[PDB]
Amino acid sequence: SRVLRVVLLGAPNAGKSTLSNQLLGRKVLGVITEKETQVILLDTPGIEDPWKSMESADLVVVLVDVSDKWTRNQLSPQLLRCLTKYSQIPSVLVMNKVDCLKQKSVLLELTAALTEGVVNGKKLKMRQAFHPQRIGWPHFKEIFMLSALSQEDVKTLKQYLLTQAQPGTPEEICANIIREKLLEHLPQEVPYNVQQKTAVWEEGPGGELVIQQKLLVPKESYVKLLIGPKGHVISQIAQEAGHDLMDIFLCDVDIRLSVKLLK
Amino acid sequence: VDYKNVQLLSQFVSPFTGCIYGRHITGLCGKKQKEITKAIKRAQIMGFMPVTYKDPAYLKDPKVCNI
Amino acid sequence: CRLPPLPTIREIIKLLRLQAAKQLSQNFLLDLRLTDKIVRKAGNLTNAYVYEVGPGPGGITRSILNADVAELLVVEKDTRFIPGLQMLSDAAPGKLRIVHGDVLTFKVEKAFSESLKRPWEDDPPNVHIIGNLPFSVSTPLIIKWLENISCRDGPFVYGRTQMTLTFQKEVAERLAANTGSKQRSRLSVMAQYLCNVRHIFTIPGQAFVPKPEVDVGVVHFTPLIQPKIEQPFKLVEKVVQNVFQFRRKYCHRGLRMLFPEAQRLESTGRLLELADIDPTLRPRQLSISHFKSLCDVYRKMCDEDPQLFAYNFREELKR
RNA sequence: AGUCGUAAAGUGUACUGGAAAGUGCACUU
RNA sequence: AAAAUAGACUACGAAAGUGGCUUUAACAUAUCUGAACACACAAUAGCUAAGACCCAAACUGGGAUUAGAUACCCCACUAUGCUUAGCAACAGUUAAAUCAACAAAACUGCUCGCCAGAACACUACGAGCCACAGCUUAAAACUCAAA
Ligand SMILES: [Mg+2]
Ligand SMILES: [Mg+2]
Ligand SMILES: [Mg+2]
Ligand SMILES: [Mg+2]
Ligand SMILES: [Mg+2]
Repeated sequence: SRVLRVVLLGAPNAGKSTLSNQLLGRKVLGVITEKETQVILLDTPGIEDPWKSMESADLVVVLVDVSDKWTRNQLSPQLLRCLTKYSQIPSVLVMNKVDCLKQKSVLLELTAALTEGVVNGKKLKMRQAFHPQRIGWPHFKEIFMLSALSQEDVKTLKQYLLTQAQPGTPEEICANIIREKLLEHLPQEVPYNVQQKTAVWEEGPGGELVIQQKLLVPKESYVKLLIGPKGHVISQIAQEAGHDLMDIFLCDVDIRLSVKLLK
Repeated sequence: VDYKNVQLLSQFVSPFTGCIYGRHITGLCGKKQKEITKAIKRAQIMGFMPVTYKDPAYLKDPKVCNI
Repeated sequence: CRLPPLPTIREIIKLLRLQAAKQLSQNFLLDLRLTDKIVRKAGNLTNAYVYEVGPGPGGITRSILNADVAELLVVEKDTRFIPGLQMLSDAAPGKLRIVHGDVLTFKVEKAFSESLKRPWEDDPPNVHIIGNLPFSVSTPLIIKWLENISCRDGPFVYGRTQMTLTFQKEVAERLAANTGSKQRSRLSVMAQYLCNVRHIFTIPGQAFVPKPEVDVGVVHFTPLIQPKIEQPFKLVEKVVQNVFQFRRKYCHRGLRMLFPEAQRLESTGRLLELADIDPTLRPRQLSISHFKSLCDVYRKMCDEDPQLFAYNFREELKR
């Protein structure tokens, strides 16, 4: 039996949660068991929790968003401190959201900047033209270039991680799905200010799951945004939410969404 | 509609939560909806009807609600 | 005297390595003409010793050096500007003396020679301070320097050194507020019983290259030969703070909190009656003479009651 | 003026002594 | 203490406002317009007295943080949030070219109030408070061909 504790570090919106979900194969600490290997992924908040996770880490996966022009050119100082104090733990660089890059050859230069020209103890000599606060981390064991959103080559990282292993409520679910749909469809802060209240949850005469959920908001403009033109917006949400539920509980579900102002 | 007729008033509440149904579910004209609402509250506060659930003795009465 | 051209905002973004203009978290006055105006309002600087704080890009530095100063002591916190200030020093040899450190802890009292020290009652001692600092740093600085004037130490070991500092327009108005004005507050009294304070002019926010949503006032301080209250600084500070904590209520509502609850009623009345403060005076209607009276009587009350001066009514409300 | 330089968000009000504006209370989309 | 469901209801009340249950009182007026000055209410500021203080909280302290830290996080506690007592209408028309535009389709009749350039301009001769140096409080002239 082989086990590997891997901790995900990086910027807030570097996609750590997305990559963890893709590795797990489900949108959810996570455990990936395959044959005789067990990989424990520890998702940490973006930059006390990351350091405490490092205290029990066998491998570190440093995610960098290449699409973000502001932060792609350097590793954040706190991340560099984290790696320096735990230099003994192996670290692997993952350049996420490559699909968003228009000119992807840029990646190459970024590597030289992020790895300081050294990877896995070997220098990255590169044909050289015609003749202090650290910016990178020269002790990365390996480099990956992937896009977690499209699952592009996440399988390669999964197989790599498997290789480095060393011998050794339903109402809540429905609320989470509705929250996801609200986030996807509603603008700005509105989906963060919607309170949900389960009104009816029962089994109908035909074996279906009859759900009536109430969407409470503090403002009338939020009600208008929720209902949308001619009731389209809310309607769309319900159907999509219902469709997701079709796959989660494996039955027929009649979900009805009603919007009321918080008094 | 009488507050003592708990059997009839239980035909208009949720079996699992005891919440009162609306006219879109019950199908009553608004006046009888008001009578049923007031009767249910009167029975609940006078110790005739449960509030957080439907009395199990009346779970097998005819279903007149469109839910 | 030929000096290097002023850096434009492009070179400044390149120098701070931000690569964009909406991430400075700082506003620079890159108009040598307004800085000429400020240095003009600072007085006649010919052969003067100027302690310039918050140099930054160096518009104020260039303006001051354009005036025939003798020594210009510069104190910069950031090291990305020291290269530019070194180029400035080389362009004007012998006049610019650059130092790295915080202005809140830097010791100006040893900076200049001891041949410049004039007596307190004589004229201002040819040593000036000019400052365009972040407003998050100029208020603690002016409080510290007001304490120094009260103690006649620090930058005022040379005598009555004159100061020219930039504050926010509201803060500058409050520093230079008169009795009864809507801007009369703690800062007004604290500055005014120790200094002659003058709000000269206001620079609109549109004149600063990243334009702030506020205006900027320039205020000149000259220490007073005779302070209007001869008490320790912390005592006056306590009295003023307790008077102004309730700005819209009668002055006694704020003055009762200097005393423990047990003796609050009688002690407050004794304070007011041994002073001659009419208790219907609201805090903005108190002149520095009313505060002198209150401070004298309160010093007495503390001197015949040791425990009083350390009393904090919130530490008694905790229990 | 050049015989100068350069490329969630708001509205009020109150306080503001770490005010290049912040916080508190009430409102608007 | 404040009232999930009903309420996808739109009722009651002059307005502000009123949606837990029971009971008792109880919801003016048989034409309309007509109040600064009459009587009832109602709301909005700002201060004054006392009182309560769970909770929250401008200010005020304390703790942690970059390399002008987080203005922004945490703790404590004030004012305050609380409780008293005080300081266009009405009736009829849709026929006409409806129709400066923009809003909100235009109309009549009948009555009350209000309106005759910028200008609800600016200004402190002065007055009150203060008590030598500051605060609060104005109309008119005057000017212009605009606004
Ligand atoms: Mg503040
Ligand atoms: Mg505000
Ligand atoms: Mg009448
Ligand atoms: Mg508290
Ligand atoms: Mg009338």
